[PDB]
Amino acid sequence: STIEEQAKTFLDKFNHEAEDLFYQSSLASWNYNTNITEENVQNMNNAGDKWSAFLKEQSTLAQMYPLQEIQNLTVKLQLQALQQNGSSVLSEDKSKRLNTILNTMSTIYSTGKVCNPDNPQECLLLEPGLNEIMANSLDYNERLWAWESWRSEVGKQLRPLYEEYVVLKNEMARANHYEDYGDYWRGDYEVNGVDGYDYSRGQLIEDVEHTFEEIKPLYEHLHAYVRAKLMNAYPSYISPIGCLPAHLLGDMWGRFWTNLYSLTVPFGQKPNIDVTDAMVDQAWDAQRIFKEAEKFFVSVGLPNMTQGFWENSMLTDPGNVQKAVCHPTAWDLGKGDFRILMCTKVTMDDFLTAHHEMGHIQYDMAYAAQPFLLRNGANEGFHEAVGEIMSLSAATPKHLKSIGLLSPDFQEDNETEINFLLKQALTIVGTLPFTYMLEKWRWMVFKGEIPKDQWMKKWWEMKREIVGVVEPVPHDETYCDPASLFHVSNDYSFIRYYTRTLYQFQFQEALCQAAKHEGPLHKCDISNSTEAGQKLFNMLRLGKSEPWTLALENVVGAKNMNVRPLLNYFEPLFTWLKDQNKNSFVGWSTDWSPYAD
Amino acid sequence: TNLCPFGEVFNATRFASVYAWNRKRISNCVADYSVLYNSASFSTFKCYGVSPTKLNDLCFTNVYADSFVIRGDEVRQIAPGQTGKIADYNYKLPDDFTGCVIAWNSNNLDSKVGGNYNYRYRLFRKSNLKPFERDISTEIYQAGSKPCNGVEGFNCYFPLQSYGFQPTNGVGYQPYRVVVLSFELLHAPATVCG
Repeated sequence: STIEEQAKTFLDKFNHEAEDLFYQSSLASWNYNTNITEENVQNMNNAGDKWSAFLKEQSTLAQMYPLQEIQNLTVKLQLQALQQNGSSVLSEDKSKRLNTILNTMSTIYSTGKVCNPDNPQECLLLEPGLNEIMANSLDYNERLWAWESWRSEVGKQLRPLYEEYVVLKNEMARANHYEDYGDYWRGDYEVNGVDGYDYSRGQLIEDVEHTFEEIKPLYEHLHAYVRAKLMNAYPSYISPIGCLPAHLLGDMWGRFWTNLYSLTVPFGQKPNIDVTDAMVDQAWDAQRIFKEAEKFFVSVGLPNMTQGFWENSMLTDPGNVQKAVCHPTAWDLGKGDFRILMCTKVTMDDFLTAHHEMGHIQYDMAYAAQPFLLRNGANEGFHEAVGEIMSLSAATPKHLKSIGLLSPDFQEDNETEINFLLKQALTIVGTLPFTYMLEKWRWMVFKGEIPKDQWMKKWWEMKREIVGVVEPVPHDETYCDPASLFHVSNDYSFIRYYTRTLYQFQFQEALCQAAKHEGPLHKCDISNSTEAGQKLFNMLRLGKSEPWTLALENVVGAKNMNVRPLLNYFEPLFTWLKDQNKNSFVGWSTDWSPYAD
Repeated sequence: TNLCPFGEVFNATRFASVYAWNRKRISNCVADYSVLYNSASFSTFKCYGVSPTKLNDLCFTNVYADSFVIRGDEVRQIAPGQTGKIADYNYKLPDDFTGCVIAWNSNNLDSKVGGNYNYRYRLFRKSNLKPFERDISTEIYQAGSKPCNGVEGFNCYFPLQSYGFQPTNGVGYQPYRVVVLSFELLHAPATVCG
């Protein structure tokens, strides 16, 4: 006869009906990803709409239970994720204009083709087309053509659509009692109802720009070493005083610097660590990569994989009779069915990925006891952090020598640990200002902090200040450069790639001090130690039922988001990077430009 | 002399659901329980009160065999002194139970592609069950004080929710057929022993 009695009764109707619709919306979505066919594209749209319409009838029923009268914090976490109207607060014209834009904004990004209208040979696809020319080319104009003429049509036919996308999603969040839409994406990190652990949506901006004041002395030395090594490749294009040009960072936007490792090696005469020539000679197949990735998680205390994991998941490209989008995604279908979908090959980059996409499944298997609305990570960048601490442990030469892959007499010296860290600094440290600046840009375009005339002037003013990247030729306001990225056009949150970095070293320093390691953090390993994986499983099993400040205190002991483990990881590199930068110019100047003539 | 018809309780082609579990009064036959240990196909064989060795030395008056189909992680609720959505609303065993509980996987007979929605269970009951009480009822569960005259609406839910049995489910969601033998001694003559 009380509201908290009817709330648990309603959620028992929800959890025993949404679980039977989320499985049929995921199994039908699995049948499309394995079979790209004209029949299976509608079965993920007919059965996918049965759950898209189910969450609208329950969101109109759950709002009859007020959240001021319930005192159980478990029910208030499931009802807060259910009473949110989302895009239902708009009219019929605005909700139809939003779905028309989102089905078209993702279309011009994917189906935007680049050709030279004067030469017949200069036409290519995107992957493995335009991604190849922007990664492994050693010319300046061959990269400039793939960078300016890529945003000459995709960065121009996405400007008036994203301009209307700002005013459409601001009314979606102003009627949901949020401030802006930028305050709606910081509502995942919000914690209310717990005393002492209250995390506001506005304290995420106070924490992200406070974590960047410690990672900036590290990035300024990584940038000054990459720029000084680009002088030997382009001696007549880059000045060694100012900033870097945009199309020389590795790919189309400059997010990851992974492809810049092949030109800026610290020591080239040293043998690079690799198991690709030790997996083909030992005759490894698509099963042995996951049979050796399973023994990593059993050795720390996490359970074995299910029997339905090995008969239903797709690991090998199934010939030419069927086409499958086999980008690596770990599939949690619900109802105890856990699969995985990737095109595996015998290489180290797919051996560390098999550790990365099985660490997602060992997270989805851990919160299976939770109710349906609490079966997710503690925040958005919390699921991708526990999946990548396994990639940081399966790449060390203590694990590659333990499974017989690496040589038994492979010498580890001072000059080997740097060459592994600079491969990791371009992928982890180098993407940190690029992840923070784009989310600094979206949170300042949704707050109304810019007018229309400085829409593209205040984006390159931030690339020349945060990431230290200039433009080769200037872009006017008719251009729109950030919409060329996947997460801006398809409207994904991008701060989940900034907090997974700061959490994956808070976790690894917590899982190496539990495994009793004596030495630097990058040579550490968590396998063959049950007292470290049982530390993590007390956090993996919580799901969303606990706030993320108490899930960090379960493994680390600090409710905040800290930097000091990440500076302790790259401390043997940052010591070397200071000693290599006595003659260079640590820091950049905004006044330089390649077209400043 | 005849054998006990255990070939109609264990090898039945279509079992029952746990809200409307069947019950077969097995009496006046020479029951052979020694081929039940040696079958090696039952995932759970727990005997409460009696022993697997004492089951061929003692004779019981009535042997009731209750058969139903439940989930994977709800087999543990079929035990004397458990609670949940099965041991309180569907099939409650008494605290002084004196029988054996069979349980085995039946994914290749009770699961079809797309869903086998023939097995149901009580999700909402206005009280708890007495031990060994079965009540088939389709009454709309009044979860408030509105009231509701049959129309399933706001805070008046249908109690019989169906099982989503599929062949690609997990171990804890696959259908486990369960037979519960409930031995007892009464004040009648007894002739059920091996």
